[PDB]
Amino acid sequence: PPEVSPVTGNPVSPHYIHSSTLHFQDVNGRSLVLRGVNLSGSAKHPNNQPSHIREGFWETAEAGKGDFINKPLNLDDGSADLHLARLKAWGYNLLRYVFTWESLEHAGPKEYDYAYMDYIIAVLRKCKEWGFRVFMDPHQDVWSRFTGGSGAPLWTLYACGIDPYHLTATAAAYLHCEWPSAESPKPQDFPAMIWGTNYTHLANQTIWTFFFAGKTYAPKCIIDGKNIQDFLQDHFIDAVGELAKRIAEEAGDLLDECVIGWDSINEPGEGLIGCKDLAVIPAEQQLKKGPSPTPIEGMRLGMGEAQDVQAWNFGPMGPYRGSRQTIDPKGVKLWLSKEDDVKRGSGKWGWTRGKEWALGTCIWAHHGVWEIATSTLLRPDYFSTLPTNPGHQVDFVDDFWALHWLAYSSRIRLHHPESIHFIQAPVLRQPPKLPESFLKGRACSSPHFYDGLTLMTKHWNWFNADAIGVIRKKYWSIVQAVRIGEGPIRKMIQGELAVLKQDTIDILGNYPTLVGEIGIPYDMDDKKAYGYVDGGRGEGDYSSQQKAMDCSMNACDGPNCLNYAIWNYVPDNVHEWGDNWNGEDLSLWSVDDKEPSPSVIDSGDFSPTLILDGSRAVAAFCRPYPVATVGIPERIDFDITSTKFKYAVRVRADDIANEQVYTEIYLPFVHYAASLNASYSSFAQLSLDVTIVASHGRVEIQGQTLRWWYPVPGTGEEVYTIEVQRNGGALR
Ligand SMILES: COc1cccc(-c2ncc(CN3CCC(O)(CO)CC3)s2)c1
Repeated sequence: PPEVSPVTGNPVSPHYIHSSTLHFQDVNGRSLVLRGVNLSGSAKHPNNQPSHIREGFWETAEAGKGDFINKPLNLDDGSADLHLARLKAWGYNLLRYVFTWESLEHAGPKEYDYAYMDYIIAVLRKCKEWGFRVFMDPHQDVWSRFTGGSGAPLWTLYACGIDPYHLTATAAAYLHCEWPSAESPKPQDFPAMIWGTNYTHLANQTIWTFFFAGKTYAPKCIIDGKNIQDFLQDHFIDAVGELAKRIAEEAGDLLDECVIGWDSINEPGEGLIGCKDLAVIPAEQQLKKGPSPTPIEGMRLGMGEAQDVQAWNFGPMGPYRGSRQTIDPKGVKLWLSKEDDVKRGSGKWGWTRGKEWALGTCIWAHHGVWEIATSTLLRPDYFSTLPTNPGHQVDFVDDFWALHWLAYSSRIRLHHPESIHFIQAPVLRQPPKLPESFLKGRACSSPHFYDGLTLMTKHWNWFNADAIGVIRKKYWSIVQAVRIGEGPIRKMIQGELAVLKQDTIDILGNYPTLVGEIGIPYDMDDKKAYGYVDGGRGEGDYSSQQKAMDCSMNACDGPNCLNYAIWNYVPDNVHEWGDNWNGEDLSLWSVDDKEPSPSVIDSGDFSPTLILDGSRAVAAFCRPYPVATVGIPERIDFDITSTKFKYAVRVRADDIANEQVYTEIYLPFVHYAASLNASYSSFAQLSLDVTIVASHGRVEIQGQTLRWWYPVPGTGEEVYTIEVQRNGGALR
């Protein structure tokens, strides 16, 4: 590709990564593959405040505090060098750095935590040390920690006129700190993945509608002279812009060589935007679990009125209706009273609320959606149209999300001129058509893909379903989407990943695709692998988890050959609480599963304790893959049982191929070492006991690095293959 940047026109650094085609590319044309992890989910909450501890939860945040120092990596006690060494030893060259809006602007509006940004820069320098490519993830989950997840600082809830201490009583949000109640919390009983249902409760339904479409559906909500939409978007964009600016100014050496780009706002909520009927819950809403009130039922609850709501259980094929429970807030209203807005809201944080922003009562009824006197729905399709143009049916992705991404993208490149725009469309949604006025030949599709069944049920079922195919109207009967057996289930999920790749070619353009999140739950079968059930039988047996991860990872192999960042790597993962967030346990490594410099790891002469101890199903996520390829990757296939690894490339006449430009393949010690015994390890070093058969050219192995030289075809294009296998089968 051109030595000049398609964004700037300026010449490119020798470590520039080209993202102008369907694949990442270096300056010498080699097609790059980026595989790593998300680091880390531990940075979603401050120090000494995991999701299940309510003590100190509100008091610190109301004090404007937010101690996120040493999360994800502790730079004080030297633990960071070990974790990074373990990730480089696993063949990973990518990191999705997680940070949240709360950790940057917790003190107050435009009161930024520069000490934490300096910490982030310090961690980013260490990842650069280790040769990791990083792209930043502005992370959030159901808006904020205080609405059940992570992301926004506490004052943003007050910014929308919401009383944070009336959330549980109105069912506007389920929090792990206050489940099933703030009076008698039992966070051990927190249902599986129920936190995600918060997107469909009143708090997230209100805030997200304010965020993306405040000026359209809540024009009466003025704060500091501007609508709540501009107030929340500008503050978040400015906060992320501050971190980008401090990186470019204080440590510009990190841009492009280490920090290659920036992701969009992680998994944004759609609020009530596009709701065709507030009286019902659409059948296309994939996720329903627990008490699931309809929008109007959630609004009536938000006004302190009792409702009898559908209860949903998650069966073997999606949610299904169960109980019908009565939620009785006993008059407690979600909405902040004006007196409390003076003491804790507007007057506490230093903004002025408009005259027509009615407090203490439901803001949507104030816009005529329903009448509080009769509790009768008035405008059921209010969120399906533009009030200013009711003939226009709204689409959340095209009409509102894309507008936000334009504002966000311009601020990123303002401080990171060579930033790659990692575009993360909303969950289970195709990306929109975006102008290349903004993209400028430097972008990557950044969708998330999870085996939804395995994630929601915390089991590796003998069955599975083509969820994407059902969404995209591929089947006359939904039973056609069901697959049974590993073979059919693996081939099916690999076909779902292929549809994510076709969304890039068809909508955005010839840009790479990178699965920003993928993974499997480790606390499967009631934490059986942790010895919690059946008298401890099955402890340390991660066979169920291994096949689940092998499926999702193989789904990115095959003809896809995708880039991805596994979710996640939580350095402080424990069996009792998982990743210390809403009962999820998706981390590859934990201290409870126990029992160094860059060049030393590259030579391969390290203890196998590093690549084995503390890991779970390491055979699944530590896979052989081509780091750089002369040509274009055609197909990747890996089999854990026999360690056989076939790789096919497409080589052309104009591909550059000499002895300093070669195909690089990573062969892990986890599968291909002569032995991983710590006994043998103290006396002898690790080395690849492999058999290589290449259809073309020359090979060479050092440590864990395989090099493959081959001459380009004289005419047209051809396919070269290479096949690696450990001598004698799998390491037993
Ligand atoms: C077959 O089902 C599918 C298919 C494609 C995509 C998805 C999801 N995309 C985002 C999801 C939820 N997110 C929230 C956070 C999470 O808990 C990690 O922290 C898990 C990921 S699912 C599910």
